[PDB]
Formats: sequence, structure tokens, C-alpha cells
Amino acid sequence: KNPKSDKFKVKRFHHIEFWCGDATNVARRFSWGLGMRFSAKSDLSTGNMVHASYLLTSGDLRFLFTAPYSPSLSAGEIKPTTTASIPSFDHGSCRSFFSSHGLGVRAVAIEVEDAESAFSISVANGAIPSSPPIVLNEAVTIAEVKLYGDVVLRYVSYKAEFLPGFERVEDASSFPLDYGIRRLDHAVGNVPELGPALTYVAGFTGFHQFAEFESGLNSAVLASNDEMVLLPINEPVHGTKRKSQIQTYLEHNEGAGLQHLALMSEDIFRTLREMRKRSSIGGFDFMPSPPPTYYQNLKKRVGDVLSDDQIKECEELGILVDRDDQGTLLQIFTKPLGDRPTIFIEIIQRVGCMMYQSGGCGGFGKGNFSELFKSIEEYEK
Amino acid sequence: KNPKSDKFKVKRFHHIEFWCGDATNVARRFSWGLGMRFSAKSDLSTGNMVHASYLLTSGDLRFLFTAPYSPSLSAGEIKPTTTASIPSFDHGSCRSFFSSHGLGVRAVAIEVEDAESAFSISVANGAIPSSPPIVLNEAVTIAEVKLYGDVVLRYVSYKAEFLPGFERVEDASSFPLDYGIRRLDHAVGNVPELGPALTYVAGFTGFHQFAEFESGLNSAVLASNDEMVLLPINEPVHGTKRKSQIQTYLEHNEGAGLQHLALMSEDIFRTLREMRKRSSIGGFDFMPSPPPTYYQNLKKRVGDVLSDDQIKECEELGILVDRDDQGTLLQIFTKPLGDRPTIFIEIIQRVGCMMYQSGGCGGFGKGNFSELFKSIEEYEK
Ligand SMILES: O=C(O)C(=O)Cc1ccccc1
Ligand SMILES: O=C(O)C(=O)Cc1ccccc1
Ligand SMILES: [Co+2]
Ligand SMILES: [Co+2]
Repeated sequence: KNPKSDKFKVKRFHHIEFWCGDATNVARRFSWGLGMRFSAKSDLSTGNMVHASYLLTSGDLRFLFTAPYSPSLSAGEIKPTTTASIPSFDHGSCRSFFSSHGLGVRAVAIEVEDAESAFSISVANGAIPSSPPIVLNEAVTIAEVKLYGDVVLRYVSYKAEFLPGFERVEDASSFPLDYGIRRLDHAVGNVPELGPALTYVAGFTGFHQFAEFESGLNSAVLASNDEMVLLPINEPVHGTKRKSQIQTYLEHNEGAGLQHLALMSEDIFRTLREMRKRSSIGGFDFMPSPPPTYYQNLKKRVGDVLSDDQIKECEELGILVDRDDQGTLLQIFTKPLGDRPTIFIEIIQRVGCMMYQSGGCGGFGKGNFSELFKSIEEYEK
Repeated sequence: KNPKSDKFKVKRFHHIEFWCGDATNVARRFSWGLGMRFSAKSDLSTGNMVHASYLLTSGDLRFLFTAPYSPSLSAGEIKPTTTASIPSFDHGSCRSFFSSHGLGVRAVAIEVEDAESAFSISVANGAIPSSPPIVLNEAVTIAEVKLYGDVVLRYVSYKAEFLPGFERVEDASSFPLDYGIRRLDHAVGNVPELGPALTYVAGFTGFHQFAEFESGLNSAVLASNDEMVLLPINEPVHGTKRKSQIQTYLEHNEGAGLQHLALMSEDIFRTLREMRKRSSIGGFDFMPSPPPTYYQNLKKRVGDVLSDDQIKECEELGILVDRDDQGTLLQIFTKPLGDRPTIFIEIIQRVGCMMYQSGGCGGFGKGNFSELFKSIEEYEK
């Protein structure tokens, strides 16, 4: 059941913005590790005396990396005369964010029909304003409200190429890396209390709870009308044998924040081969693979969807497989992206629900907790 | 003339420490870009609740990357009970350094016979103390004095494997990258006034001015007794046609600091081939190459040291060649390592002065300014 209750017209995920200490080094690392190309920049060379911002793209996935310059470069400016290309940027906010959280996501940006309308409707319905609507070069409108912790939900709307003031990068500096990643599937937040977080966000968006199917966590997923913008939120479960990883996140992050980004691949086997080739030469590491008994148990569960060879390929790459009643989910998780055990990345590919593929086909992996434990009985074997 | 006036026994350069916002991403980027292997770590997994530190090595070159965790992880600790492996580390100093300067070198570390003696003699001779001598696990002694700006000269002495509390990394995570770099040749600082900087540093070390052979800068080089520890210092020259790049550095860095590291290669052609292969896939970029007329003019200057083919190879890789009366210097400069136009890297290889190779063989490139301008007359050609 999807009541289609969006209080304003939402299109798709637009970009994810990381707040960094040094945008250059994070962007270069992510580009090599994930196979994303450098596609746009806004920095000193484009006249921006406030922040350095670099955009990586893979298909429709857009990762923006931003870091502040010395405030002294822009000390004469006021907001009416700013050289910042992202008018919501603030030196103090950015330094405070990074000192508090380390490297992480500041903005989850979605494209909407009218960012000014989305902002007004959101705040009228309880959203905490973060940055009011601003029209850039009479062409793009940008506005921000608080999502959870210090993460903002960013609205972007276009009258009719990233943002005004960004330049496409010299293709001599733009190497056409591509490991198969194509779009952001969903973005997951961690909060101390799930109930109030859901009420707040569902309150100002009109997003509905996405229909799904005892260790660590509870969660729920908020979804837009066509269920293409998907926002799961986790809370810790206290008192368990193993300490809740959600609680570990909250401790090391200094509170609520974005936990992970799920990136859709058009070919998850190619993506994982290419990413694993680079893990120890500047790329990303992956979580330890499930035991072989997990893959022995895969035939009974998805032997009608994957061949023996395709299953053996899952075992080689450490891929996890889950399934609801509409589709199948292939997934894998990286180790944390930076120093703290906070943010990480998931790679996914979904099988089924065609007609295009409907959002959330196969779910979010609710069945992989019990399948993993009832598989770690390989201790005996 | 070298008076051999070192006020304490200095051995060689030991390591360079970068202060970062996220040590993981900077270290991974540098590892791939420069061909350095991950060799040691001190972080949460080793019991350090204060800072994350990762060591890269190539030959005898040691690059350490350090970033602070949330202070809350260590809020119960006091200095007597610290879990930091580097006792001079301070959360506030590190965050203040990075907010002020961005990514850069905090410590230039040299090995000495007795770090406690070196510290005492230095401070007795005018050195501003930064961190007093501390004995780690009854095995290593570490002390720090101010060098210039917020950069410290770090003394390390060993009774008899980096530092106690560091662990050698799992060789599954340690890929044996190597593009030919073997040691730190020299480390260059930028200051507003050269005179007082030289007097201060030569004052407390006893380092002497190294014997060498109108645009932008003046400099001088301080050297240890065997001239293996080499510390050039630059000051801006004001009022010139083109604005002094030293002054640009000082503006974007918020004052004095380390400008560049010169890394010796055992095979500069291999190093540059390998680094240039990776420039647009996560590595480092290089300064624009000199015009072909520069290389046309190379035969007359170093045709007795390099073959036509070796000269053509210099032209392919953009290598600069200088020469004093004792040896020849091959060199090249990277673009800035991070967001700000501040720190960069030089790759060098020296030819001559054998007997081992004496320090500074070929100089530091004093002759490449005039050779470059008188070559940019290729405009006519
Ligand atoms: O909310 C969800 O749908 C998740 O899957 C979140 C999650 C997944 C794995 C570890 C911790 C949280
Ligand atoms: O001090 C020196 O020996 C230098 O070469 C410093 C330097 C080199 C190139 C550009 C700016 C400063
Ligand atoms: Co997920
Ligand atoms: Co130099």
C-alpha cells in the first residue's frame, strides 16, 4: 500500500555532498576506488574564494566533495557579493561539521519541480529550515531543510551543467573511469530514536512507509510517490549480546548522521571485480565474506534466479543475496570510507519488478541477518 | 666551506608527518600516487582512542598521516594515561592547524643520537619548545621544537618498528607498490623574512649555510655536518611584475609553513613514468613542461652527462636539468597536493659527487630560473 501522499513533486536523487577537510584528496581517492569521473569543479580557478568543490559522476550518480578555504580569502565579501557557488555554504558550519563528525555526508539532494515551493511546504509542515531558497543565475533554485543530525535534505529545481558557477573539467584531467555504477538507490540514516525521526521527516515530506517483506537495530523506510527516493532510518537496540553497531556509529559520529549510501550497479559482478582489484592500491575495502555454507544455502533460496555459475561468482566476490516476494537483491558492503567507523557504501543490483524497474525491488536485505547467523553454524561443519 | 658546527649529533631525515582531517583518504591517495606501501598503523584497532595515524614507506622515505578522533573517545584520559602513540599530539592543536593551513606538514622529523640532549641543547640555544622529551616504552625518545610557522622540528632517538604502539600492517592490506622513490632529500620552508628565520634555526641547531653555485624569492639552505639533512628556506621578493609565488603561499597558508618535499628517486625516469600514468586516476599532477627549446638547449649544457636518448627521455617526462660544479640535478615539480596552492612535491635524482654520494650534489636548481626564461623566447621560433 502506497498512499502517494508527497506534499510536493519529487523527481529523483540528484547528488550527495560530502563535507571534507581537503576535497582534492577525498575526491581523487573516491574517483579511483569507485570508478567515477571528474566532471565539474568550483574552486579558486573558477573564481570561488570561499570553498573548493569537485563533482564526480558515474552514470546518474553525482558525488560532490567540498572543503573550505581560509576565511581570509573572502573576508571582504558579504552574502550579496559572495563568490561561493553554493550559497548555503558557511565556513564555520563546515569546520564544525567536520570537527564533530569527521568525513561524512552533509547534504542528500533530491530534484524537485520547484525548490521554493518544496521549501515552503516543508517548513509549513514542520521542517526545520537550514538554508532558504536561493535562485542561482536565474536558472537553478536551491533550498535546504534539516533531515537528521547535521545532515540536510537539499531541494534542487531547474527551469530548463551541474550548478551555475561550476565548470566542466578539462577532459585531459577527466579520465573516463567506469566500474558499472549508475545511480543512488537509497541513503540510510542512523538516529537515537526511530519513532520521532520518522514522524518528523514523513511529517514535512509526505513520504510514506515502504512495505517490507532480533539483533542490533530497528529500521523503517520512507519513500516518495513512485518510490524512487528511498530513505531508510535505523535506531539502536540496547542490551544485546553484541553491542549495537548503530550505537557504535552514534558514539563515533557524535550523534545522528548518514550511515551509508547504496549505489546501484548495472553489473554488480563487474563493479565488485574492479573495486576489489583496487582495494589495496588506494580504493575501498570490503566487509569479510560470508562463509561458504551461506553460498551452499543459496541454491535452495535463489536457484531459480541465479545459475550455479552466477552463484559461484557471487561466492568469489563475497556478494550477499536476499529476496522478497517481488524481486531479488544482490548486495555487498564496504568497510568505513574514512578514519571513523561511521559512513560506508553498499553496492547493489536488483532483479525483477519490471514493467522499467519499480523502486525497492527485492527490499533492503531484511532476510540477510538470519541467513547469516544460520550459516555461521559452519563452525561445526 | 662547511664548519661542521652541529651542536648535537644528527643522523638522517626520519619521517614527515602530515596533519589531516581524514588520514585514511589522504594516505590511500598518496600511496597510489607516489608508490608507497602501507607499513604501520596506530588507530582504534591498535587501542589508540586519540588519533588515527598511518605510515607509508618507500625505501627509507617515511610519510605519516595523522588525524584526530572525536575528543569524546578519550575524554576520561589524562596525559599519564593516554592511549595516543604520539604523546605530542593534541586535538585542539591539530584541528587549529588544519583549519588554519589545510592539509600540510606538521613535523619534519630527524633521527639524532639522543633526543633529550638535542632538545635541551636546542632550547638552551634559542629553540622555542613545542613538546618536551618523552620516552616511549623505554625504547624511543621523541621531542619537538618550533621550526617555522606551525611546523615543528621533531627529534627521534632509538636505544637500539616505527614507534612503540604502532603495528605493522597485515600484508593482505599492504600492496608492495614502488615507483622508485627512496629517501627525503630536502624539505623547503616559506617564511615572510628569510634573515630572522635563518638566524633562529641556525642558532639552535648549529646547521651551516650550504654553498650554492631576479624574480620572486630569495633563499638559503641550512645543512647538518655531513650535509645529509638539508633545509632550504624561501622568502618573497615584493614589487615584481609577476606576483611572488612565495607571497601567494603565505596568503593561502595563513603564514609560514613547509612549501615542498624533495624526494630522491633511484630512477627518476621510472618514477615519473609511473606517477604520470596515474595523474588522472587518483595520483598527482605535474607542473607544465618546459618548451622544446629548453631541451634543445640541454645538449650544450649537459650533453657530457646525458645521451641524446636520455635527453629525449627528459623531454618526454618534462624533467628539468641543472648543474653546478660538482654534479647534475634532474628534477620535476608536482602541482599542489591538496585544495590550496601551498604544499607540493619535487622528485629529484642527483648525478656525481661520488666517493657514496655527498649531500646536495648538483645544488637545488638555482640555474633553472634563468634557463627557463631564456627558453620562453621560443615565442618567436
Ligand atoms: O535500514 C536499512 O534498510 C538497512 O539495511 C540499514 C543497515 C544495514 C546494515 C547494517 C546496519 C544498518
Ligand atoms: O630554496 C630552494 O632551494 C628552492 O628551490 C625553493 C623553491 C623552488 C621552486 C619554487 C619556489 C621555491
Ligand atoms: Co541498505
Ligand atoms: Co627544491
